[PDB]
This record gives sequence, structure tokens and C-alpha cells, in this order.
Amino acid sequence: ARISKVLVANRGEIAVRVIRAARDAGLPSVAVYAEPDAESPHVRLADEAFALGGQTSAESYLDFAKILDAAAKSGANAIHPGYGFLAENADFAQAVIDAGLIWIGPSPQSIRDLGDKVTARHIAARAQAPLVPGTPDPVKGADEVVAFAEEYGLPIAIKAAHGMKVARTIDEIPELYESAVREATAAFGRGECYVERYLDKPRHVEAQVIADQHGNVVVAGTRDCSLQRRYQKLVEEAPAPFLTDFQRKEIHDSAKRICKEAHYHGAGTVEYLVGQDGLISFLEVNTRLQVEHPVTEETAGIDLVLQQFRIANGEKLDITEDPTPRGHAIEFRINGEDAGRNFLPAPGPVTKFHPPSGPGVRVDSGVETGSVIGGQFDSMLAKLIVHGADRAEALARARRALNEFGVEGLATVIPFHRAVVSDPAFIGDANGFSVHTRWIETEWNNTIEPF
Amino acid sequence: ARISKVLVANRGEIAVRVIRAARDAGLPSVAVYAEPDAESPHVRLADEAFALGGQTSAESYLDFAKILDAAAKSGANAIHPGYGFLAENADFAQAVIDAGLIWIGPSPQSIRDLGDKVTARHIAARAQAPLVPYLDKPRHVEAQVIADQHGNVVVAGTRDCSLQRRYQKLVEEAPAPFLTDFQRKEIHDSAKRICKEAHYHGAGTVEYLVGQDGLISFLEVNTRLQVEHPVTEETAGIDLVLQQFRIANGEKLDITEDPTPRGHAIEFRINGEDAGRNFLPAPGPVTKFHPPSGPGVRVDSGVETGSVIGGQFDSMLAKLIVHGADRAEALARARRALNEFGVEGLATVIPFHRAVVSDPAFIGGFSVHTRWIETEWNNTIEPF
Repeated sequence: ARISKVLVANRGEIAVRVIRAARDAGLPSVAVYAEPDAESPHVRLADEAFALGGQTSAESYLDFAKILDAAAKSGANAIHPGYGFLAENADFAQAVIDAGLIWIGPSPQSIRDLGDKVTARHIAARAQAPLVPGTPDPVKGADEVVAFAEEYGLPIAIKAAHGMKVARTIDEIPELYESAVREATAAFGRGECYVERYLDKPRHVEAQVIADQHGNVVVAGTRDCSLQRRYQKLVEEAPAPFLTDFQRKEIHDSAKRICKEAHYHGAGTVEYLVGQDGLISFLEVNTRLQVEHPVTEETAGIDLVLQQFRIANGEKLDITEDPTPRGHAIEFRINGEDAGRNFLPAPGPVTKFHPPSGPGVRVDSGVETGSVIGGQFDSMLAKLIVHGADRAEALARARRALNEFGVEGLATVIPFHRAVVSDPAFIGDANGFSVHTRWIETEWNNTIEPF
Repeated sequence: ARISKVLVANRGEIAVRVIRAARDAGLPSVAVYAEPDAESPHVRLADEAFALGGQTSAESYLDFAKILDAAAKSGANAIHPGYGFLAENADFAQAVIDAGLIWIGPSPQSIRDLGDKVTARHIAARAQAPLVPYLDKPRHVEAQVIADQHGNVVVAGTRDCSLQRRYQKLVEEAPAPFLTDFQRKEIHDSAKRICKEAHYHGAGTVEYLVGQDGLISFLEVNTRLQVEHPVTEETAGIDLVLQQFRIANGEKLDITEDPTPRGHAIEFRINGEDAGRNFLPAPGPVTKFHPPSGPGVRVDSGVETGSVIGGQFDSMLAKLIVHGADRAEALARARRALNEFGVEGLATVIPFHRAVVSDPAFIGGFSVHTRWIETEWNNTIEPF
């Protein structure tokens, strides 16, 4: 079966992004919207739009029946889930396939297998992925954790097997294990936990893959997403900088083995941690297209949404080898959050939305002047992507573009981005930089004035 | 001597472009404006702005003493002329130099020699460039050069500008498509020979005509940075205005070989002209300016919502530059981006652009040429 009309089961910037790709591919698109999104850019951009009703995600975008009904009413024969919402929902993917629709994504079983920590680690082990020591299966108790720590050393992390505490001494283990199981149970309905060596101050480095339904896998490039705060990414860049050729080879090679071991297809991402001593360690596989895909698009020269269409149509990959990156790109998430108030979101009107443009500038937005931000959904307004001939040129262009970026009416993190692109920890030197996944929260000198 | 503050002796989209480059370079910028332009985007985008006074170009942008006075008052030690206005004025160039300022452009003698058809022909002959010994439906193919003050010249890439109307360029693309490596080498090598024979430095362009038979003929050298430079920037991966700054600082080229193009880019000039009325300029208010964005899209604009296009400067509102992995993807992205481009208040050539990207003659090699728009294009465009 071949895609002829695409319903985009999402909102905001990603809906706009997929609508544009549909138009590039000559495919009619269908927007869907909850009540507060009736006047969103994605509604006006699609070829047609259907109201889902509802004021919340649970009443609209997350409702299987309502999405499938909009597909039926519009006559779409394919669904692109975007990211978030139902993109990683295997039962939804199956419901889509069961209705005779094309699911623009990986198989439901891939989603289940890669989305479960233990199953995913087993796949990674079979693929000979770089892995820090850990328990291959969940522990049955605190005494297993203590034993792991005695044999392999501290510090260790105790993590939910089906959904996180760092132990630095033996004595603290029992209490931390108990907290871990309870938090895990409360969050995901299951308390089982596994243990592994914990890496302090790691970089977050990920490999963008393109995998067809025929065993062919290409790595489009790497990204560094170390500038995250409590695992929420704020700034991403491509290629991931300051890595040896041997590190990149280990990352690219292993990402493909993991995919093929999982019988995976789609345009997802294999994420890794890199320790202070340069050790690469497998983290997880994101089965869907990630938010930060544009920095790869600008440097690898590949339209990844168009690849998704091709993969879902059953085509063999038309890319025969990992592309060489051209220049450097950095993405800044324009979240409606106040960095001067612990990044708390704060709804309000987008009284003025004045995005930058000109050389090296790409803007993927889900809002415009007059947009109304309520608190029902994610705080993401838009993404600024800046491309230059090298990292230094990209940083210089980013300072210029962030300087032009005007958003009025509500708080955004633009002042954070303006600070970080001139922070010596992020600029770094020839030998590397000083940021890591805990940097924003524990080291960055926050002098942002509250909105 | 090194540039420490740059005055942009221009307006519109090129002014904005150079102002953005100054900021990329960490250099304070100075805008100038005639009275009708007091509210132009470029005026507030620069670090400082100076009123020249005057309504007409002759009273403002073309007045040597006013431009030089703005430099003295602002404390700028360099002048970037953009394109048009004084960019090709050898006498202004010499005036800037005599005032102790850095002229961001080629030597005055280069401008004169290359601006005179007879002298330029002798330069081309000494440089052993291909010359017309009849050009059948010729394409306009040009080489973007980067030439330092030390005799080093790199060709950043080619562009095809065959979609022109009475020599007025409307659509440009990079690289120039459908050429053999042998033709590309003849064009690139001759461009370098020409620049060196002329003792040229700066980011100019050597233009050629290529006939249906594949015969190459030197046309002229434009001494300044051209309007259509962005398609080369997007494919060659080089910031050409930053290169102009380096050249004027007396730096050696930091680019050692002609860069390989990556992908394909197409530029569309958003002029206030009505293709439905024989491309008649149609001045008016810009009641809504809604540029596209997203993947593959670059917009270099000189206007906003509320801007006004009078008949006293060029009709160009902005330039849409679309980049894709190959020509086909660029075209497909251009259809999408042009569809999104809303301009209200006056006629523009957007409907022509929308038509041409889906015309088999342009899709194709292909069958467009320098007279195609006026003699072959089936104009079905409805008047504004």
C-alpha cells in the first residue's frame, strides 16, 4: 500500500513540519485540533482540518477513537503521529494498522521491545553494543544491588526496568532501592528495577538512523544534547563535536547493529552517554522522529520526514552510506518557560512573535503573533536552527539570530539561549567543552531576570 | 589596518544582509537612510543609524559627502557599498580610500577596467578566456569568485540565471545544472585567469553565455557582491560577506580549493511587478508580508508588514532561497514555500515563480534560456 493522504495526529511545530513534508511530497495533508488549538498555524496550513473536540490531551490528541474517526471522516489512508502523544504507543500503532491505514512508524512490536528497558538492553547486548556493567535482568532485592556494587564498584544507578537513584556508598543502597521501587511503581505501575554503573557528568550523544523494512540501515549523523535540564533537552547540535574518529565509528557501527538486531525500521535515534574519560555507553533507542531532527537535516542534507514516508511505503533506502556532515548546526528550543523561575511554564498571549531570518537560519514554529498559550500542552513554541561552516561560525550566527528573536507577551527561555551561546563552558576550546547532562542545573551561573 | 566599525552605504535587503554579517563577525554596524526609509527594517537592525536627509537617491544614498560624513560622525572606519548605488563607482571607492577608510570592494582601477567593455575585452583576451568568434538560445552561467589581495582566487561555485527578462534576473540557481565537468572546468579556470589578469580582489562574479551547442563565451565581470549570492552560500557552504571582510582586512584566502557543492539551491526575487501585466512594476503598500519558513527555506528581506514600495527605488521586497538535496527536491520545496508566501497590498512576481517551478521547460537538461520568458513562456498569469 502507498501513502496517498496523510493525517497528522499531532499539534504545534511538529504538525507544521509534517504538513510541509506532505506538500513537498505532493501528498494531501489533514490537520486535527483540540478546541484550544482551533486557531493554530497547523490547522490553517494543512489541506483540510478536523476538530477533535476536548480541552485536554486526554480528551483530544491522546484519544484513539477520535484520531481514527478523523482519519475515517477525512479519508486519509496514512497517519503520521509526530513525536510525543501516541507516537510511541504500540497499541495505537496496531489500531492504525488494524483499520487498514499506513502507520508511519516502526512495527508495534519494535515499539514494545525498544521501549522496555530490559528488553532493549538484551537487544543491545546481542548486538554487541557498548555497555557499562549492569544486571541483565531486574534485581529481586536490595541484596542483589549491594552485591553488584561490591563486585563492580560505586557509584551505581538504580533504574526502573519498565519506565532513578544514584548510590555512592554501600550503606545508602537499601533506602535508595526502596525509594526507586516505590517511585517506579507510582509512575509506571511496576516496581521492578535494574542496576548499572553510574557515569558522572556525561555527555548525551545520539545517532540518527534511517532504517528500511529490508534490513538496510544508515546513520545520518550524530547529535549532542548535553544541554538538558532534568533530562529535558533545551539545546542540541550536529555533528556531536569533539569526538575521535574511533568514537564516531563505535557509535555509528553499534547503532546499525542494534537496529538490525531489533528488526527495526523507521527514522528513530540510538542514544548514548559518553563518560568523562571518553567511554561510549548505550542509553536507549527512541523509536520515533525526535524533536531535534532538524540539526541533522541541515548538516547531513537529508529530509528525514520524506525518509519516513519512503520507509512506510516499503521502499529500499536510497542512501547507500553514512553521509559526511557539511558545516555545523545548533538548535534552540523556544519554550514558554521562565529560566529566572526554575524554568516554570507560564501561559499567556504571544503578543509579538518576531523570528529571525537570513543566512544560516531555519525556524520551525508552531505559533505566530496572536497565538494563545494555555497550560494544556507542552511549552514548546518553536525551534531556532542555525547552520554555519563550522561550530564557531554556527555559534556566531546563533548569537546574531537569538539577538533578533523577539517574543513578547509571555516568558520564554530565549534569555537562557542568549547566555549559553556565549558561555565559555559551552564554547569550549580546541580540546573540547565543559558541559554535560547536569550542567544547566548544577554549574551554569543563572543570572536570568524573571519575566 | 583592520575593520573595526562598518557603515553600510545602502538600504533594503542588502543592507540587512550586511548588517547581519557584521554582527556575525562581532563588528559594530552603522545604517544610513534617506527620509522615506526612516522606518526600514535595516535602520533599527544596525547598532547605530544615521539620517542622510533627502528624498531621492541623488540627495541621499548617491551623495559622496553625506555617506562620508555619516562615517566620520559614527566613527565607522570601513564602508560596505552593498550592490547598486555606489558599489560600482570607482570615484566613490577612491574617495573612501582618500578619506583614510577601508573600502570593502575592489580597487578603483579594477572597477574602471572591468566596467569598460573594450578594456574588459583586452583583459579577457590576455587571460585567454573563451570569446565569441551566433549564440543559439544561450544560458546565462556565472562563476562566483573569492579573490584576496595576494593573488589567490577560488571559485565558490556557478549559478545559472537564464530565467531573466530583458537582462533582468528573476530566478537563479546553484550550481548551474546540466554541465559537464569539462565545461565547469573551463568556466572555473577562465574566471580565475580573468581575475588575476585584472589584479582583482573581492567577491565578484564572472558571467558567461553558454549556447545550445555547448559553446562558452565570456560576457562580463560584476565587481561587487551580486544579488543572487545566497544560492552559492547555501550550496558552497561559505559566507561570502564574511569573505569580503577578510579580503578588505588584507587576509589571505582561508579557502584553498573550489568547494564541492552540497545539494541544490534556487532563489526567487520577490519584486513588486505584475507578470499578468507584462511584468509592469506596480508600486503599493505592503499590507501583509508573510514569508515562508521551515526546512530548506532562507528569506533575505528588506521589508515588513507596513512597508511601502514606491517607484523611486528598486521593486525588490525580498529574496526567497530554497535549498534541497538535489534539484528535484529544491523544486518540490520551492513549490511548497512559494505556496506559503503571502504578500498583500500590491502585485508581485510570486505567481510567475509558482508557474515556472512547475513548467516542463524549467523542470527539464532543460529548455530555458535568456529569452525564454519573453518568447516561449505561456503566460497564463492573471493580472493583480
